[PDB]
This record gives sequence, structure tokens and C-alpha cells, in this order.
Amino acid sequence: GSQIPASEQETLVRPKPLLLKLLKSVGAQKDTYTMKEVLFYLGQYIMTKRLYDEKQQHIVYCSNDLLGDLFGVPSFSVKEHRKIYTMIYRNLVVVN
Ligand SMILES: C[C@H]1CC[C@H](Cn2c(N3CCO[C@@H]4CCC[C@H]43)nc3cc(-c4noc(=O)[nH]4)nc(-c4cncc(Cl)c4)c32)CC1
Repeated sequence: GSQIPASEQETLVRPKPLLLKLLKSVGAQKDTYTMKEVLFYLGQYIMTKRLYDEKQQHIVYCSNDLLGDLFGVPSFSVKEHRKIYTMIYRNLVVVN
């Protein structure tokens, strides 16, 4: 959907080892993050590796990339905000 709630975007999370690896590949140096930071780094990961489609740039192709293994889909749109949340939550432990 869109506009995920503020307190969700601020949830403190511990990425599991695969998502941690990805985060660390774009310069993140922590064990714990907010969701908004995780999304920031994944953003950066996609930009830097150019995983977006050249012609339809809201589509991300993640087959044959680590991102593909994290999300378990061959692609997704950047407009599908809840789906993205949902795929990322599988890859982390909420901090209590
Ligand atoms: C998995 C990963 C999560 C973060 C997003 C960030 N992000 C991006 N980036 C930003 C960094 O550079 C990147 C290269 C191509 C993609 C570029 N562009 C978005 C467009 C829309 C959009 N356009 O129309 C709409 O409705 N949303 N949304 C977000 C968005 C921001 N924060 C939270 C959410 Cl869940 C989504 C966008 C990309 C995907």
C-alpha cells in the first residue's frame, strides 16, 4: 500500500545473517537498526547494483541476487510498500 505507520517505521530490529550481510555490503556497521534504516540501506543496495529495470524503473528484478534469496520473489514493485515490509520482516527479529 503506502504511508506505513510512523511507529512501524521506527521499530528496532535485529537483521538475521543474510539481510545483515546485504546491509554490511552498502556500509552499515551495526547489529541493530530501525526499519527505516533497513529500507534506506536496501534502497542503496538496489541503486548501487542497478537491480531496477532500465525501462520501468519502479520494478526491481532480484533473481540471481542475494536480494532474491532474502525476498523469495523474482521481482516486485517499489510502490508495494506493505509487501516490502512483509518480505523484510521474515528476515529479522523485532527487538523487545
Ligand atoms: C526494497 C526497497 C525498499 C526501499 C525503496 C526506496 N525507494 C526508492 N529508491 C530509493 C533509493 O534508490 C533506489 C533505486 C531504485 C529504487 C530507488 N524509490 C522508491 C519509490 C517509491 C515509490 N514510488 O511510487 C510509490 O508509491 N512509491 N517508494 C520507495 C519506498 C521508500 N521507503 C519505503 C518503501 Cl516500502 C518504499 C522507493 C526501494 C525498494
